[PDB]
Amino acid sequence: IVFDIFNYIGIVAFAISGAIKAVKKGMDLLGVLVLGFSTALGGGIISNLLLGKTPPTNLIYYPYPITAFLASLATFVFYRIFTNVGKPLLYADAIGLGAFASSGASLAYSVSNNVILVVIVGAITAVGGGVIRDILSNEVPLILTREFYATTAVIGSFVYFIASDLSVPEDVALIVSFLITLILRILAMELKWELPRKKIEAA
Amino acid sequence: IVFDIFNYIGIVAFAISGAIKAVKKGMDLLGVLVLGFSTALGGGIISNLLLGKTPPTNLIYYPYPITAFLASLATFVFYRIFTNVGKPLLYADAIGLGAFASSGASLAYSVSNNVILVVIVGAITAVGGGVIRDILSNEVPLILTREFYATTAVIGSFVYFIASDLSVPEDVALIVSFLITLILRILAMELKWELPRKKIEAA
Amino acid sequence: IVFDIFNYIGIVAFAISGAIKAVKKGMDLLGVLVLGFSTALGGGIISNLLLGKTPPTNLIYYPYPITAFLASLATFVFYRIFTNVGKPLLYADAIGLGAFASSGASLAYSVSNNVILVVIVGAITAVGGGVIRDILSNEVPLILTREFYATTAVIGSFVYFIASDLSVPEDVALIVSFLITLILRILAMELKWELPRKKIEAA
Repeated sequence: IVFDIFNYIGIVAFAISGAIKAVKKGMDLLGVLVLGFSTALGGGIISNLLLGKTPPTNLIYYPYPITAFLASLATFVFYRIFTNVGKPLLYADAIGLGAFASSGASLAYSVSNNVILVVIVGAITAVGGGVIRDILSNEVPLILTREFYATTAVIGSFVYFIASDLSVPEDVALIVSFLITLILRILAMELKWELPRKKIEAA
Repeated sequence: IVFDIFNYIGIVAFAISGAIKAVKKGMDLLGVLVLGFSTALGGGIISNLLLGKTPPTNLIYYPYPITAFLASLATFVFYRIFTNVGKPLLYADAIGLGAFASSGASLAYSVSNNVILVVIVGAITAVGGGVIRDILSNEVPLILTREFYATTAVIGSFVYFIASDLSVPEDVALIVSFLITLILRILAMELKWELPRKKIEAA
Repeated sequence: IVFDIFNYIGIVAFAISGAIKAVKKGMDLLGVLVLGFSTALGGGIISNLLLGKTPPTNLIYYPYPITAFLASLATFVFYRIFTNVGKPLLYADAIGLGAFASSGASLAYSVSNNVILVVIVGAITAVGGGVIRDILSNEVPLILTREFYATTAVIGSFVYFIASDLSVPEDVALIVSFLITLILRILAMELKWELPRKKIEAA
């Protein structure tokens, strides 16, 4: 019924996180807002396009862009208090990651019963916004470099596909998908999990 | 009837401006052309996708891409004369900003009577092309950093929505929207208007 | 009948080439995979969106993303042997360039009998993936700067349009388009062809 709470925590947490980056980058108030809006809602917009769902929910359904704008605006005005809440924002981010991977995997599944589309599009909904943020910041996106965000959303999206394939009801599929994303994200944060690199000595 | 003049001034002015950036970046003739084409027509292509309008006008309606290609090509061949016409190109740019914000707000409105979609999509039509240009240039897009472009196109798009909502006829809605964008852009250029930043002392 | 061989050589060659860049950039295993996947399949995804073809083939038709993932994964595990096969990968790349320009020009043509759409969208299918790769790498895309990739795919796409316009049958149109792309690419590699730049002395 009210999975909106997890979504709204995600929109707020992702907007704050994007807005903080924008400030640290030196962007003016519009950039802070655009950075926050993209981090929280750009994944969803990309997936709508990939799936042919026009116009995109996050530009149409008033409370989502309203929330992201206010959350970004509040991070700007009160940036002194917001930038010192390190551990709580990390956990809220993990909540948004799990809500967004589940949601987008759900939307992809309703378009095709296809494991590749569902895993990729679920993962784009969760981490696509931060990729936009990082390209707008003139940086190599974080998910290509370090941490363990996108991998967890990949595994979460795949869990949703398997549940639905095994005829698990939708809402149960969402919760389990959300909860496994959240477990793997917390293991990764605390254990400092990383994917392997190639170490090449330079001549 | 012939609002095409404002559109065509915009395509030419935006192509020249994008083409100039490409030259200053060191791009070869193809990049100059791509930079000019994107600055003038990429906003429109992005909005077509957001609105589900396929294939995009700016890749279909011959005179628009023809104009942008020739304008970019002419900036390359005659880059000595074109790069010293500073103030006139700024004002032509302001004309394109007002024509493009109006047009795209119009197209968005005909898809949904929705203030958020119309304001954002109108603004993407006007400044989306320059964002592409700047990402292709490996830079943080200008609108996130300085000046007052995107804000003026936001206000212009919102004026178009309010006019249409109050039952103002379409063509009148376009002109008033275009003219207010143009007023705010000129105030901003001459008064050097900027949005606020956060100044954080580094330790 | 089996033009799949040329396509599959392209997917493998473009995935290896993208995966190599990712390693040289310092990306972790996910980034290597994303870099390879984008270089081989992102052009096609962009063209599907431009043409309204949803969901995109390269996220739906299992062997294409499977091939790109395995090709990228194999470049990572065995990066010692793969990075010393310089001349053969260049020629395989030229094969993918010709297959991808032909394919996408074909898809664009079936949507509109329009020379501008077909040339641009054909060219995006062939070089669009490498543009994504380069933006993800925080670089100015190669095609704006040097070499002769995109121009050859432009000429190849235009040859496909002219053939089809002159009532040449489809499969014959594909082969001739593919072969002329491949001729121009090889001339360009060996003769070191480049487009002109503007040389401006700095004061």
